[PDB]
Amino acid sequence: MGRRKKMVERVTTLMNDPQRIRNIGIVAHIDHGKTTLSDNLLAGAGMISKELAGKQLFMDSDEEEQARGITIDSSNVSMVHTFDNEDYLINLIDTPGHVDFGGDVTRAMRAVDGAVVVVDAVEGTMPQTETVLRQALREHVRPVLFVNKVDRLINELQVDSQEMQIRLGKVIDHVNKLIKNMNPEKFKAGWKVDAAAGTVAFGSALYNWAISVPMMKKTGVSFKDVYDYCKAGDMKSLAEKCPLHEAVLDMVIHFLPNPIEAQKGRVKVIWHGDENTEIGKAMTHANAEGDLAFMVTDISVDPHAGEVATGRLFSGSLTRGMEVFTSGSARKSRVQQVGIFMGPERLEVDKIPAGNIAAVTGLKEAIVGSTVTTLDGMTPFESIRHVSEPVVTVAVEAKHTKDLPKLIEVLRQVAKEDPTLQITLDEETGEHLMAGMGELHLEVIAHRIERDKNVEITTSKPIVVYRETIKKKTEPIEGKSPNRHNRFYIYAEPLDTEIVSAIKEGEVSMNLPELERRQKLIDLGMEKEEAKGIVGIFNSNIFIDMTKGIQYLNETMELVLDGFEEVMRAGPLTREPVANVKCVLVDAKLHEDAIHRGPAQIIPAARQAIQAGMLMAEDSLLEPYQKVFVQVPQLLMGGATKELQGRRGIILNMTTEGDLAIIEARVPVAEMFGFAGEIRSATEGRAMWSTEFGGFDVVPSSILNDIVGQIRERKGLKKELPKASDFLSM
Amino acid sequence: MGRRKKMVERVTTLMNDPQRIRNIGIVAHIDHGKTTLSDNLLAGAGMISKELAGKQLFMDSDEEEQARGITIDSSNVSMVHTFDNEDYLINLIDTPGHVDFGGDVTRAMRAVDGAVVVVDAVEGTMPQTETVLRQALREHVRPVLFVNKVDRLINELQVDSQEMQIRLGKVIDHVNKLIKNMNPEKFKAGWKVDAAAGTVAFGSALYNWAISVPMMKKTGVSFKDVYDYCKAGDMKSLAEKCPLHEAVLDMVIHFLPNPIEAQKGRVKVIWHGDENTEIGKAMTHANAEGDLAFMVTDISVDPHAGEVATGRLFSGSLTRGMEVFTSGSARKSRVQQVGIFMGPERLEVDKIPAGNIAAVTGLKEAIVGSTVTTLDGMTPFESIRHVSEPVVTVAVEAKHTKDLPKLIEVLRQVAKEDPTLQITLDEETGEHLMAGMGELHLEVIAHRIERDKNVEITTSKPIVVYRETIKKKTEPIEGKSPNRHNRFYIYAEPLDTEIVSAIKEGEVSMNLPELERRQKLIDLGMEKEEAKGIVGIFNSNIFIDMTKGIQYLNETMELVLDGFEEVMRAGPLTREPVANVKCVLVDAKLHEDAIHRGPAQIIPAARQAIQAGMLMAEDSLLEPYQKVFVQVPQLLMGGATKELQGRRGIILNMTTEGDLAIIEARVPVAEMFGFAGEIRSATEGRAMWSTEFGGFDVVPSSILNDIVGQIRERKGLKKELPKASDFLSM
Amino acid sequence: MVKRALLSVSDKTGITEFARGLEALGVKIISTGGTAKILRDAGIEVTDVSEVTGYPEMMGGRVKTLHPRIHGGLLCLRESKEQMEEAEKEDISLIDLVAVNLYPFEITISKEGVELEEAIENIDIGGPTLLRSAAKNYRSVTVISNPSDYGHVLKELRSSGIISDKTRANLAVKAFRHTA
Amino acid sequence: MKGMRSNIPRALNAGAQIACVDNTGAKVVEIISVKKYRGVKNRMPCAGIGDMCVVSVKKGTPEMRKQVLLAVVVRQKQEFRRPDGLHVSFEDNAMVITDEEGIPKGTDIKGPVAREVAERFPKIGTTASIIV
Amino acid sequence: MEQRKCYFCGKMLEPGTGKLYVKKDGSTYFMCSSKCMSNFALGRLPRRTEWTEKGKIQLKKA
RNA sequence: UGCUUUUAGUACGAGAGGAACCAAGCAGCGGCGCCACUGGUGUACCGGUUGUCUGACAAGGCAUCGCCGGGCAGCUACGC
Repeated sequence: MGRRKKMVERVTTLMNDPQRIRNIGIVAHIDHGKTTLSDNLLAGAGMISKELAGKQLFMDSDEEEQARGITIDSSNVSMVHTFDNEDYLINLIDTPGHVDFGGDVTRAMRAVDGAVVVVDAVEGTMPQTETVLRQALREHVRPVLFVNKVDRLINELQVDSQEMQIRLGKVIDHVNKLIKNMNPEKFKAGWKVDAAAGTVAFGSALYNWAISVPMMKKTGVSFKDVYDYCKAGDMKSLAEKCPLHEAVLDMVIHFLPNPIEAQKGRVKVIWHGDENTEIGKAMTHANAEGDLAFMVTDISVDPHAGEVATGRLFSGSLTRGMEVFTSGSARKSRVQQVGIFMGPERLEVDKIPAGNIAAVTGLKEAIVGSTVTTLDGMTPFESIRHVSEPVVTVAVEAKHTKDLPKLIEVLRQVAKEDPTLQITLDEETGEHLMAGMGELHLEVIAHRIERDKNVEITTSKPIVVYRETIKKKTEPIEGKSPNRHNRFYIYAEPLDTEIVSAIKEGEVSMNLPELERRQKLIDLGMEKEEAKGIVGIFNSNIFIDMTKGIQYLNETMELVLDGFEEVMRAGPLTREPVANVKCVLVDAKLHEDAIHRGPAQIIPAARQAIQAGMLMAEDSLLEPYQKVFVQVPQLLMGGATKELQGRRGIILNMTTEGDLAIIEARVPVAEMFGFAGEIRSATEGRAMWSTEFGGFDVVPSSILNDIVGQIRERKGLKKELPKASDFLSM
Repeated sequence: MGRRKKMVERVTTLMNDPQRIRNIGIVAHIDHGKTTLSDNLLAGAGMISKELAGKQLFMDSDEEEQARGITIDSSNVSMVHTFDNEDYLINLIDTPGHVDFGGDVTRAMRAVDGAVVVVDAVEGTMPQTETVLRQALREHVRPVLFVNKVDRLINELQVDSQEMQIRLGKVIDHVNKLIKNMNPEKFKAGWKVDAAAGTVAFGSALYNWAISVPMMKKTGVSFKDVYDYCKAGDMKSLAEKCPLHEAVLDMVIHFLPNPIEAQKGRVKVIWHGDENTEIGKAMTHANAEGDLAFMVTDISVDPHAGEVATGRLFSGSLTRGMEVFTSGSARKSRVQQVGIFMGPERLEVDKIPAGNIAAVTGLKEAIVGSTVTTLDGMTPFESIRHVSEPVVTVAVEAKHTKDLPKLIEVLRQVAKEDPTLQITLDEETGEHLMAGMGELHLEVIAHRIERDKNVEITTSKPIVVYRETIKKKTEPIEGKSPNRHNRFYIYAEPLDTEIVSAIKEGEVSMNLPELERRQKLIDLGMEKEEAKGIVGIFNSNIFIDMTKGIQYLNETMELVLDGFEEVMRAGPLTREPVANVKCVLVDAKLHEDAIHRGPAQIIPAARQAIQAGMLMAEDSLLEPYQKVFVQVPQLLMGGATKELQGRRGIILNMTTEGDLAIIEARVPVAEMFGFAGEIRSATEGRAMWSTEFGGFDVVPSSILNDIVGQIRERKGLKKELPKASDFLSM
Repeated sequence: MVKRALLSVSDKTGITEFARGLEALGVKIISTGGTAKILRDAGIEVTDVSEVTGYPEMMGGRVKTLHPRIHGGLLCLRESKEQMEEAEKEDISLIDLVAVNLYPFEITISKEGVELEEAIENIDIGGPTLLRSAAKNYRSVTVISNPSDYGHVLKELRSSGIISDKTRANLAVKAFRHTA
Repeated sequence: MKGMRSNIPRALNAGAQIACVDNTGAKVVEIISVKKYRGVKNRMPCAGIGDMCVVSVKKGTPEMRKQVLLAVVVRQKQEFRRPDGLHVSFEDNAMVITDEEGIPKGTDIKGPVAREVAERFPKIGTTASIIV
Repeated sequence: MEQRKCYFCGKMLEPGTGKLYVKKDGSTYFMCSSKCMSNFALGRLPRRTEWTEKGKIQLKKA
């Protein structure tokens, strides 16, 4: 009955003991001491045989954070502190709240009961801190204050005890003052901290010492005594006398909520589906017997055990084995192994009930944005999606001629390094057209290149990737094979935006049972006839064979759909991929034999026809937008708003949360250039901006010819408009 | 410092502690939970954390052994028992207690210095028991009797205390008779046993109680009392104060000779080399020295571990990074895993001077029974080869056409079980040519088939296959082309026996320096020119290119070679594989162009010629022999030998030692059928034969006609064959 | 330019020199079977097809080889991404010169009846494919079918540096013709 | 850089074609220049064990060839003295491809490396099978 | 102070002198002098060279 | 006159990034000297051997020191 094994059983007891769970977390500004605190906490309560941790950064169970000194992303660990003769399972949400994160922040915060704001004892409350704190609070995540790095003040800056507490007081003040401006209603529900109320600790993670007003009294150790030990090299004594884990875990349990309680207000704030719905009541008031709620927030792909998705068991008991679903991607995958997280590793256990992050393997429907469920079509906390493709490309060159090889390999790694780009690695010209998702993303990656690999290279003017689009319903255009033995009367017309969206969603596929697919389309809008006569879907294009009784078309098909996909990949105008285009085949005159129906004859006719049609139907361009979110001060809104408005900023919300004017708008990607700069420049450096693919939109006809010409030139094309006339040759 | 966590520490240095080291074995009968008491010696007796010790019979490196009442193969471990306040390293290397186990048993005994006895109550010195005592006597492995579970005699059969142990007093006397009669000299040399003197124990392995006069006294529970306690029914509580392990261990330390003593003993008899080199000295007179004098007892492995070839460090030292040769070639591999079989596995380490075990890994090409040592192994222990194949198989059938499917898995799979069963599994009619060379091999698999899967099949009679060859140097035969354009004058002749043996060993490799190979050939005897012209070798036949001048020939080599190869697969006389035949291209005459040089013209010519050559060269046939090691009881020789000689068996050694006449005679497989059958009458039912592929020799010329005749019809071939001229049809 | 060369030539006539040349111009020689042998017995280092495809060896001298999914790399442009990438995949190579001739078929007549079985047996299946594949590359890969054009090739390379389009054309056509 | 315990004569000067002894695909590399080496008039750039040189891959794979890379010499035939007075010499010269920081591009190093390079760049030591 | 033996003549390397020679296969040989190094590089064997200890051992084998 | 370690991932900075005084070692070039060590040379010397002459053996002449191998002192640097 090893100490570890007894703890293991304890672990299971606590698992089925929701009242004794504390899914806490750590929230702080860069280089404040996150990783430090974390790991030294683990070792502080000695959950594992001490040595085990430290050297092998545990909390940093991944590989990036493992060389920083401050937490970066998600995962979790566990502590079991004894408080007034009682143990409590303390899950330790890793913190993906580093400024270099958007949705991830949210995701984790929607799995964190409460957190611990860690404020450098010197540098005080910082921008980062502000951002994280306000965010978390918005998503209802009560924190406590652990001012770390006191050691610095005490020794380095040789401050005196009295001053020590004056400074810390001023910090406490700042802390709450912000909390106030964040949410007065929550500041009225007394979440605000104060060390006298035990919700604030004082210590140094790097030295594992830490005190707090309560413990202080309990043990007799006062701020002045602390100062004495510190000045007299007695930080060892400090640590021993008043452990770091001690103070922290006290705040973490005595004043931080458990699954149940947390879940209540959490569901009320984050979730939007009617709380009377079963799933609702289940995850609100602690219930795992109801519809499975397991929003995967991490995919610990165990190299020797497969994809291990780590999500918080908001609802859904984990009895061994369960065929289920998920949010959005609610398909039909199962649930095999469901290990809990002991230390930083995966301890395999059976049934896990409520508020207990579990790692589940054998889960195809399981990634970020997907809340694994056993009730199909599960309601959403915050709506999510899944599509995201390169829209802003740059032509990464290699100035330094003695770098090409290196470059080649560096971007050959960039693929998995950050799965959001699609470099067109070439040798013809040497210009690696890296296609990123955002001008900022691009800039960031490019910078990372000559920094972590340091290839003396740069990137040239970013360009927007558009789509080719038709305007109206066309008139049957004859597509003739060279030998004239085949004629393909075909027309096209805009693809119904509804259908567009759902196809990009992926549900509608060509690998779908007739009935199944057809229905969807039918209601979405596709006229029954067409829905029944579809034969292919490409991005946002379809080739609806609407003809009947044409000999040899059944077989012929392939070659025509080939031409179709070709033309769709590059439209006759701006040579850009076609999007939102649905073709209707109306007649198919064919020669009897296949001799005069070989691909070399079929493919041309189809191609020719489709292109000519597109052009006759006022071919436009689709410009992607990019939903902007500007977390800025209240005050700051004059220049900000005018800026976006001048940049076609369709404001869809402005959330003027007390002292913060968090404007949420939508601005065209092409026009997002420069915005980065101007926003902060004008707003005196006070503008935390963030964006995300706002969906392709029918480019304002205003200067369509202009944009077109630009593209034409850049991609070296002809100056005579590609008149449909020629395409529909004799 | 969790049990084995401490052991690890002590062990790492214990390596160079011969004084306390105890590498020993266990020999007796089966069905006496002998391998189970040895499971409990260390794994049972929790030599690691109890959870990770003997819980799931993991002790033995060869995990599969589990427990059947005796060793399965030669698995290894270690146990640091305390005796008179001292932690002796009793490396448990329990030796296989069977008889079939042979050339490998030799080294499976060399791995230890004392095989130990275990005989359950009134089981007695079974035939097998005495057989392993005989094998023990060879490798100078002193034994100690361990009469297991006397419970039978006790509780079940109730034989009064005194009687009870008097029966064993006699059994002990029989073990003395064994160590007298068999080898009289052996006795006094420590091999003597006795309960009184302490060199003999007893006790139920399954109940874990156990005692022996030393134990008996020390514990205060004399054997009489123990009987009373057993009888009563408290054998478990007895076990408690008389730990099954303890006894054994106690004796290994005290009574059972510490390795050092008979460190020499084994070597001389077991080792076939110079027992007086640095290595020899060390291995004998307990020392380290001997440049990494490891012995590949059994090439092993382990998942993500190493080729854990076993070999107790009978001399030398271990370290990570030693270019170690082998007893087959000079592989030279990094020896990362120089660890010690410990806990329930093989604790991988490095610093291990001579004393304990020494299983080295890092290899993948040696043989079970090698002696891998950095030192240039002149004559390592089992300096042997392995080049062999079964040549008298059968035609596994199917009594029921419904088992065929099953049979299919059964047989295709069996390869896994045993790769020595080259299951020439035909596919059409399905006369499955299940491997074999003798009656042994036949039944060997017989049961396997009808036991590890169980099928309703059967067998036919011995497939009397051999190897075709010739015996006379011929005169250049011309092999013309189909299109009568080309020609090749090839001669054929016997392949010299030295050369034969050479390539039978394999050393003469195609992937080998010409110059080098050339010398070797000349060495053997083939003159310079001829020896240099050698192009290729198939099976055990060589094609020599001793031509000069023919243009565009090496561009044809391919074809000609293949031609040769083809013939080598199918004899020109009996349509049987050809071996030990040297073929030499003298002249040739190819057509100028390439059109008239295609395979269809070349290949025939070559085939034709080579074949005819063989015919004219007094083509005979070879026949495998099988060395019959027959351990007939010493006395018995007249009949024993008579049998073999009568079956045309060229008598070899009589091996008369103590009471054991091992008369080998390399009995021709021809008449090597129903050996046991004959034995049971010839030697009044008393003889233990065992066979091994003696090698390919010449079938008695006298009976050639007969042999051929048979073969011809057995396959289904015309009685007469294309006599010379006809096959050489011009 | 030629960087790697697949020399699976049934007829070996004069391959030794072509090989020597290429090696001297760096061109790695990825060959197997008869050729491979001769080359390694003539002081020319040659890598084996094993270190390209995932296909070992069997009846070296005719087929034993082929290249699916992957032939599409050399195909009609061993540099055209969509084309290119296919042949080089996992340890595979971007050979830009393949020379595969085919021993002329012949049935003949044996002493005991037409040798149909073996005679027909030797219908090169790998070879022809490699040819057609490479051949299609009117660009990139320079196919060398006919053995009596190693000179021309070598000379051009040794001088110019790149087998001109004209040449590439002639060669490719000739290959297709050979398979015909 | 960190000082070595031994005194190393800079034995290989610019233009030397050294065998490359890792699994990167470079068989022979010619020294172009020596990093952190300032010369004098008429003196060729010189490199001994432990020095990092800019090299051009002359033999090897076609992807490696003609590339300007960084290499570290691990074996040199010119004798160098250890601090305790013993002179060490290898049978040949040998280099391994690395980056600026000293990390080897290869994964295993065939042949013995010098203890001097093994200590100056610890990753070369771990990559090498034996350090002499 | 490492005590080293000349591979050719079998003499102890005096501290502060002598050479260590390493082959490609990692084989290491101590040489007491340029004479021993030259004789080793000539392919001569110590057992055949009379002034060395291995030559003396080979001769006294008779 | 550089590199590396330290100061210090600190000041500074929202981050990214990222110093300075002091201290240590090493290196490049230069200067001066030295020869225990290592390398070169070493037409002192020792040996092997080819052709030829002194009749043979032995001992010698000549052929670049005939050539080949080794090399003490001395000088020297590629060494200190």
